[PDB]
Order: sequence, then structure tokens, then C-alpha cells
Amino acid sequence: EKRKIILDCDPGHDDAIAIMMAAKHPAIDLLGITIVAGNQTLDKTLINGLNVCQKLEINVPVYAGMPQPIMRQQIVADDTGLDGPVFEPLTRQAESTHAVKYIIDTLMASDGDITLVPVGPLSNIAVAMRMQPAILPKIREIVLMGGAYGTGNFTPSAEFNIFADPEAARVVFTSGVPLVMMGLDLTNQTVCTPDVIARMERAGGPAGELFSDIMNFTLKTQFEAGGPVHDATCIGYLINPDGIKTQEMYVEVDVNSGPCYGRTVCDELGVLGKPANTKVGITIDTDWFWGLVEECVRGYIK
Amino acid sequence: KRKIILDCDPGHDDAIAIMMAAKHPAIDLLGITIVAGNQTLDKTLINGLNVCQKLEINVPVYAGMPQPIMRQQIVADNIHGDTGLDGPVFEPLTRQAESTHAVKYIIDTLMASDGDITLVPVGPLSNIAVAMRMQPAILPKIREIVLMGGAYGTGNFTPSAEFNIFADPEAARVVFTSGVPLVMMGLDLTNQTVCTPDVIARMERAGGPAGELFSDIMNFTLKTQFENYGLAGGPVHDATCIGYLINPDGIKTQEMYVEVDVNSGPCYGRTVCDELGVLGKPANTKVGITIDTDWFWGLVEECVRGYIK
Amino acid sequence: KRKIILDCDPGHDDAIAIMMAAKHPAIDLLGITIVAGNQTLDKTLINGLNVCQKLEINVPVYAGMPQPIMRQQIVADTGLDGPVFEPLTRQAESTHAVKYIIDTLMASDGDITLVPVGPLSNIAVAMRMQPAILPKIREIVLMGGAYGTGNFTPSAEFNIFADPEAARVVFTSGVPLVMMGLDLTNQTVCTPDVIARMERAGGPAGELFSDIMNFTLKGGPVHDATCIGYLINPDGIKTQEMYVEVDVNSGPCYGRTVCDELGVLGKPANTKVGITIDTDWFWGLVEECVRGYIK
Amino acid sequence: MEKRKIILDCDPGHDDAIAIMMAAKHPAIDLLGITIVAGNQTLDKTLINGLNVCQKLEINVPVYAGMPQPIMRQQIVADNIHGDTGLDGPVFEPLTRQAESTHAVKYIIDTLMASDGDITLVPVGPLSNIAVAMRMQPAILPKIREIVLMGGAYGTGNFTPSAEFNIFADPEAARVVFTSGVPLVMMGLDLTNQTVCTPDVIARMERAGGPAGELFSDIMNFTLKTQFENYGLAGGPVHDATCIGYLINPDGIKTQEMYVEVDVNSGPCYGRTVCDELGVLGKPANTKVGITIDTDWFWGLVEECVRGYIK
Ligand SMILES: [Ca+2]
Ligand SMILES: [Ca+2]
Ligand SMILES: [Ca+2]
Ligand SMILES: [Ca+2]
Repeated sequence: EKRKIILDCDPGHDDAIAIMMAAKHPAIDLLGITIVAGNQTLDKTLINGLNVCQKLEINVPVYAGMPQPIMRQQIVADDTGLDGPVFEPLTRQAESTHAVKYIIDTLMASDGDITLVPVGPLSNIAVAMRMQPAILPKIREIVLMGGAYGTGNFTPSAEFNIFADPEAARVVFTSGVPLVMMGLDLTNQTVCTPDVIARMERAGGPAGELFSDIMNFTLKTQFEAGGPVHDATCIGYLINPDGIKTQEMYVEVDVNSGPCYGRTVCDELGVLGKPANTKVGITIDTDWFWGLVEECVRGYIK
Repeated sequence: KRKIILDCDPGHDDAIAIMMAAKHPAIDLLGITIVAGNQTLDKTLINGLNVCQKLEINVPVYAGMPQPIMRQQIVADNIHGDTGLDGPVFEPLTRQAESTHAVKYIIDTLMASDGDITLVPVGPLSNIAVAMRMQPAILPKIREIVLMGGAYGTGNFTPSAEFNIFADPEAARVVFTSGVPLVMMGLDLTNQTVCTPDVIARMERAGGPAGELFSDIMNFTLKTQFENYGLAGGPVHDATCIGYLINPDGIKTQEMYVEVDVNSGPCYGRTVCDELGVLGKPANTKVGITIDTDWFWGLVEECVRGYIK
Repeated sequence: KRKIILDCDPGHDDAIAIMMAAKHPAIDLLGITIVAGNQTLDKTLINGLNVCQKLEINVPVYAGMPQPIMRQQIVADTGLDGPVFEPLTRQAESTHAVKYIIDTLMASDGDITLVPVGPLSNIAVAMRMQPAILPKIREIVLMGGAYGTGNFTPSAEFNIFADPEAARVVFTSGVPLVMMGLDLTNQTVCTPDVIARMERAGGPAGELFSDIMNFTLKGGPVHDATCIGYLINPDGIKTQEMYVEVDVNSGPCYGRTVCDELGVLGKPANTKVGITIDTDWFWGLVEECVRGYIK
Repeated sequence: MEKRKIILDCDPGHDDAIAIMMAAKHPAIDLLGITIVAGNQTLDKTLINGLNVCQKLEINVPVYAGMPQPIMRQQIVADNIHGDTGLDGPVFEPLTRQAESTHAVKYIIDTLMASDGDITLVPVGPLSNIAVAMRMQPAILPKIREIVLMGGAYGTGNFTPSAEFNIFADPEAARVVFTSGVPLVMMGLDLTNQTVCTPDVIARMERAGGPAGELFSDIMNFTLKTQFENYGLAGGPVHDATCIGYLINPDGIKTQEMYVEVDVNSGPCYGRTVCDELGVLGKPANTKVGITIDTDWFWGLVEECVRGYIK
């Protein structure tokens, strides 16, 4: 019944919303959290992830992974990477095991029922895949936040997570594992408005205060009217996939240097005649989604 | 009147473009130049001459490039058939191409002009690129280039690329780096011009040589455009360029910095359009976003009726 | 006699090529076509006309492409410093070099050889503008490329680097190709004693040779003239048949001629690649041509 | 003299085995550990091969299994040169030893981090282990004294006209190493091809005898045919052992400092080492590139090491 997951992330404000949902909903069994460099350097995203788990009292092990992409000169986005909420001094620590080894070991010892949920650059995932290719058949599915079939964000062609490590993305998208891609085309619709925030503030508790603190800072909500929560859609998809419309496509990652480096090339119309390798997100029911967020928020209320 | 040189690879929608351009009082069609594309040049030349002969259009037609400037040639026979213009049946051809090569004609006409001519390429950009590199003095003489090509979203021939650009990406790179004012009627706009059966019946009602030819031509691309790209009618892509020159207020554009990707691989021939301006580069193209199809079909009927005798 | 069209971007050593081509009884120089390369076309044209005027070479000269077919133009640096020319009175023909190349090949009996010793822009455009010329070309003997180290970059020789897309056209044409690359041409080092010898021979061509090579010492190579040597007597130059591909990737090998020396790709050879030259034979030939100009 | 500490990373592999033999015996070298990577064959096979060599020569050095695949590209092997086992030729008794439990990448990281910066890495297969260690723990970069690697070519490659096998097998990994900023020495084909092991050379080592002599002959007789048929070589060069030679006495090898860039473009130069021989790019050199080797010196050294194992 519960879907077992390993959440790989680079917190990151909206990774934090993903952690919050994943750690609470009865439909999800969050086994571990693995951290990768992305939004910021690994030292920072690690601290950010540990801070979220400490504040929400989430008792799930957190593992540090790759501090660099597998080949390219490292890029970050844009002080911490998660300003807004107030955190107390960090007393919680990472596990000693490197995230790549933890991913490999856990998959190898499993009964093949674990789903990987990458919502940062794909560096940890790619290194685990090439270090121990025996994990490939043990992965049930990969539900990732990344890419765009239309316009990207960091460049016109590329979405940040893919652009941060295109060669790692190429590994994942050529793995043969069942893939689900929550790309910008879908995530940009899942718009957090002042009403959504007010709604979570009212529910309250640790999860409600955190969501609000993150999004009030991020959307500058004293002023003009909202913006997206990308990574959390992956969690939503696992809780109820009927809330998200997908389309099966053949997707290829462009690792050419030049104007399409890190692009996800999606064969929308099927002109290449190749078998589809990815379920690509098209539209989301935002009424359903926000209801789910509030639900997860309420799960933390003592 | 806007003076134009119409460069094309007829081609079903090319033929609609010719028909409009040759008739509307707002356009001064100086010449038609033919390039290889939808089919080989021998065929696109015959196709262009056949259209002009049937509609009694007395404009000179020049043969240009039979191959792209660098890549291995591809054709769009899956859409436009074996002849490149399946559907209508024409009388034996009495008229012929001029002796001057289209590239030389383009160069000479621009160089002798007062800088008021617009180029309207609706096939691969081979003729345009060769003319540009053979005589770079034409660049400041070109008022504007209004082209059918590219896509800021999904392509047709590949997921990344629209046929005209894919057929000669290096030529496209030349045009898009020329510094001349560019308007791009890409798939994102042109796909909105699907010509369904009721639209065909409209033009048959109008009648005359141009209504009959419109019907003969667009009935063929109904099946092909549906089977290949899932379209509810054969869009009429190339004619939107003529529409734009007649009244640009019918079409919404957005200024963007556009780059042509000439990398071999999954985005060869892609028009990369900076929709959101993330690169901080000055825009070099007016990119088509939406078209008022009520206005546009009215315009097509207007032009069709011009041929009633 | 081998009929040729000499396509060039003069250019100090292009000038030596013109001098040999226009005089030797084994060569029938039909026309000279000019391309941008060493310098912009305005300058290479003037340079070519200047050489023909001084040597009294009565061959028509045609202006061709002022830019490469796709890339941003590069030059190497008048583009022919050394000799002093009188005021220029010779003019280009009105016909564009690309049209002249097309027309001359189409009206020929298939016995003409193209000799490109600059960027390949004129050749590529003529090939794509009228593909019917392809079977009419007997051979193409070009100066360009390197199987080992380039000059302008580690990977690329200047003529190819100046228009890689044009080169890709020529090397995928199917026409018989001979490549005089840097690996061969760098061996043809003119020494002060080679110069002194052409000086002793004397006359206009000997003075020109001396003025050009006393300069570009500041020995050193004569690249483009090896193509003319090859046509006069191919036994002087050792070649090896290879499958050659032109890399048009942006990055560290843009414009590289990738030569399959050991045949590991299992593709049929498309190019006779120059390996070594007999410099004794070659310098003798240069002196021979110089003497053709004494009155 | 002072011993140079090394970690030998390899994909045995015929010349790999010669490299192990020299490294493990010469008093100028302190062989800390051997790490194995996929390359000549799949990792299962190159691991077995490496263990077999150590067992037969009684080399008591830990061996660690590393990357079974390159970091990004579709795997290729060199079975054309090395046979189906990856080390066709010699016979080996059943294994009574095994790989250590620690993954080679973690071992490389931990050993460098705990060192005093005096260890040299010697990669003579694809660079996959080295690249993953570098990106997993960038703190190892200043700990590495030097990297002396067999790979690349400034002229003609082998596997393709442009690329040498080790680089071609993992071009992205090579790009990591060549942009690391660590002092690099490149024993490329241009130098290593000069070490063709003709029959007279093998007979010389057979004359020397003992376990390393017999094994030298059993191993190098196999690449004689394969190197001729594939590449036109007069003997199986002994590429990987030149790296060990370089560390024993660098004066036996001439190098030239160059700026080297790895081409990761798909197409005809994928995996090429582009070497700026003439310095036309105006970039600082990042590699000492091998030009020529004194083969009289080098074969003397091989015999010296071979004679080391005589009982
Ligand atoms: Ca994230
Ligand atoms: Ca068209
Ligand atoms: Ca030249
Ligand atoms: Ca090896």
C-alpha cells in the first residue's frame, strides 16, 4: 500500500516542502533523505536539509552525497538557500555513510519496491547507477523534478536541475528504468497564491508555519501575485497520480556544449518512432494539490 | 505597397502564399525565387511555374539552390507528396524559368534598389544565405526578412526542429546572425491556421481559378498533416507571412533573441528562442505568438475573389 | 598538359604557385579565381592582380567569395609584404568566380583539375549551386589540412579552419582528392641558398621569389606551390590513400582534417594524403619555372 | 634515492600486468595498493586478471575493485587486443585471494586524505575511478603529488584515428582529470608505441627466467598477433610499464610541457587529447607529454625487475 521512497534533494526552499509532505503522508514510506549539491554547495544544502528535519521533528536518516557534478564546471543558482524560517542551532548530523553507497546498498538489499525521487541535480543517481549497475532492475520507478519540454528557466533550453549536471541526466534518461518527469511545463502551474498561504497559516503547527515562512519570504507577500512549488509535485504524484495528467514520450538529454546544453528533448508528437521512456507531466489539478499540502501540514499538528 | 521577393519551395502552402502575394493591392511582388526543399529543385521549379501559369500570374520566376550549403539533402515528401504538389492537375507548362540564377537575381535587385524591398523566405534558407555571403553589401539594403520557419516549442520534422530550418541549419545560422530585421512565423503560430473542410468549402463557394486550386491543393494535405503531426487540418503556414505584411495587427509577435543550433545531435536545426530574456542579449527577431484566424481567413477569401473574372 | 583552375588567396606563397602554374609547359592555366583568406577579398584580389601584372601573366582573374559560407570570418596576419609593385592597371573580369568555375566545368570535356590553395569557399558554393559539376572535375589537388599538428590551432590548418563547412562539402564530394597538408608542406623549407640560387637564375620571377622569401623568413615553407609540383611530376611526392573526415564541431578540433592513417574505421579512402617530398627535385623545378620568365 | 609511493590503477590487461610486475618489485617504488577499473574487459574479468598476476608473482599488496562502467558513455571494451578473458596467454592456479571489501574509489579518497601529500596516482586504464574520486571528494586534489598516466596521443590514436583507448573508453572522466589542476604526466601512444616487444625481447626475458620471466613471455606472446593485425605494430608495445619506468628514472624519457584539452564532442574526435605542441593557444601547460624513450635503458630496467623475482 505505502510507496517506499528515497528522497534525493538539494534544499532549497521547495525541496523543504517536498520533505515535509514525504515525511508525513500515510501513503508514503520515506526511507531516507540523500543530499546533493545544486541550489547551493553541499555544505549548505546539507545544513538546510538537517535544519528542516530538526524543526519538523522528522526522524529519517540524512546522507551527504556528491559535492560536484560528474563532469561539468559546477554552477549554483543565484545566503543559506533557505532564509525566511527561523531555525534554532543545529544539533542533528548526517550519517557517516556516503549517500551513493547508501542508495546502492539499500536498493541491492531491497525487494525491488523502492522508488527514487530526485528533486535536485542527478549526480548522486548517476554515480550510483554506474558504480553498481545491478541497482537498475531493483528500482521500481524514478519520479524526478527536472527538465522542460518547452521553455527552460536557467537558460531558454534547460531547466536548472538538468543544466547543473547534464551528463548525469544523460545516464538517468538512458538507464531503462521507468521514469516520470515533473518538468517546468507542469510545475509552473502549481501556483502558490496568498490564499493558499493563508490556508496553511490557519491550519498551523510546525509544517504550516514552515510553509508560510518559506513562501511569504519567497513571494514577498507583503506587496503586489504568487509563484511555483516544483519539487513537491513528485510527492503528490506518488500519493495520487490521477491528480496529474502525464503523456508518455521518448526523451533524450542533449549534452552538446552550446545553446541546448542540458535540454530535455521530448518527442511530443512521436515523430522519431522510438519507444517512450518517460511519463512527462502535462497538467495538474491545483485544487487537489493544495488540499493535499494542507492535509500534510495538518499531520504535524500535535 | 510593400515590395517583396518571395523565396519558396512549392509546396502546397507555398502555392497559397504565391496566390495571395500576387493579388493583394498592399503587396508588390517583384519576383519569385525557387529553392530545393519540399522536393528537389527540378520539381519545386515546375510546381511554382504551374501555379503561376494556372493563376495567370505574370511575375518572373528564378531557379536557385538545388542543395543546402553543407548538409546532406532531405525532402518533405511525406507531407507534400511525390511531385511536391499532389492534388491539382495542371495544363502543359508553356512558361519557363528566367536564365539568371536566383542568388544573382536577389543580389542584383537588392543592390540596385533604394533599400525598400523585403525578402519573404518560406522554404529552406539556402538561397538567402548564399546571397548574403556572396555579396555582404546586400545586408543594409534589405528592409526586413519575414520568414516561415522554426518553432520556439515543438518542431515537426524532429522534436527540436521545423523542416525549413532542419533542411539547411547552416544557412539558417547565416540569416539569424545577419543583423537584418527578422520576423519569424514559426510553428507555434502557423499551426493555429489549420484548414478544415468547412474552410475549403468557403473558398469553393467564392470560386474562380483561385478557389478551385485552393480546394484541389488543401484537400491533399488534410490526410498527410493529420497522419504525420496529428493536425485537424493542413495548416497554411507560408501564407501567414503574406498576411503579416498586409496587416501586422492581425498577428501578435514578441521580440526575442533567437539562436540557431548547428550542433549535430538531438537539437540540430533548432531555433532557440529566449522567451523570458534570461540570456540578457538584445532581441534579433519578432517571433509570432498568435494569429486572428477570423481576420486571416477573410484575407484569404479577399485574395481568392481577386481572381474571379 | 594538365588543365587547371588555380583558386587562391594571395598570399606570399600563393604568388609562388601562380608563378609556377603560369609558366611550366606541363600545366595549362585556364584561369585564376580569388577567395578571401589570408586577407579580405579586396586585398587578395589586388595581390593576385599585382603578381600577374609584374610577371606579365595573361590569364583572366575572377573575384569570388568575400566570406566563408557560415562561420565568422578570420584572417591570418596587405597580405603580401616584400616585393614593391608599380601602380595596378590589371582588373578582374566581371564574372563572379563561382559562376566562372561552374560554367567552365559544365562546358568542358571533364579534363580540368581544380587547385585550391586558400579556404574552400568558392569550391563549396560552386559544388552546391550546380552539383552537375561534380563528375566534370578530373581531380582536386589542394593545399590544406594536417594529419598531425595544425598551425592556426593545434588541430587545424588555416585554409580549413577559415571555412570548415566548405571543407566538409569538398571532402564529402566524391571527387578524386589530393591533400597537400602541413605534414608534407612544412618539409619544403626554403633556405638562404635556395634563394641565392633563384637570384642567380634571375629575371622578374627570380626577383619576386627572392623578395617574397627574404621577407617571410622573418628557412621557412612554400606550401601552395607543392600542388603545382604534384601536377608536373607526382613521383616527386609520396602520398598515402586515406579516409579523411572534416570535423565541423565547435570546440578544440573545429576544422580538423581527421585522417585514418592506419585504416581502423574500415571506410574506403577518399583522399591521397601527402607524406614526403623530394626537396632536391622540387627546388630544381622552382628554378626551372623562374627561368621561364627571363626575356 | 627516496621511494616514490604510488597507487596503481589499471584494467589488466597485458601491459598492465607488466606494470604491476615492475611496480611491485623495484626498490625506487613503494606500491601501496592496486585499484581495478573496467576497460580492456568488464570489471569482473579485469579484477580476476589482476588478482591472478599478484597471486602468481606472490605480490602481497591489497587489490580493490572500482568502477564497472564509465561515468557517462556507453561501455566499450578492448577484447580485440586483449582477448575474451582480457589476459589471454598465461595459465593461473585457482585464486586463494580476493578483492578487499572497500570500493576502490573510497580507498583512493581515504588514503590520499590520510596521507602527507606524497602519493602519486598511476592510472593505466580508463580514468573512471580517478574522476569519480575527484568529484566525490575534491579535497584530494591538493593531496595528490602527481598523476603519471598511460593514455592519449598527440598524433594518431589507436581505437579511432583521433583517440587512444583509455581516453576513448571514458572521455568525460578524462576531461575531469585533465581539468583537475594536479601535476600530470602523459605517456601517450607517440612515446609508448616505441616500446614494441618483438620476439628477441621476449627471448631475453625468457633467458632471465624465474616467475616474472616466464609470465612476461606467456603474456606478451599474445599481443604480438593482435597488435600487428589491428595496428600494424612490429611487437606488442608495452605501454603501461613506461609510467613505472618514468618514476624510477625520468631521465630515460624525454617529455615536453603542453596545454592539453580533452574533446568530449560526439563525432570524429570524441576522446581526443588535443595537445598544443607549438604553444599557439597561449595557455599555460598542464601536462608533461612523452616524446621519446631510451629503449636500451628501458629494457635493462624490465630485466632488472624480472631478475628481482628469481628465487
Ligand atoms: Ca530542488
Ligand atoms: Ca514552404
Ligand atoms: Ca594560400
Ligand atoms: Ca591498461
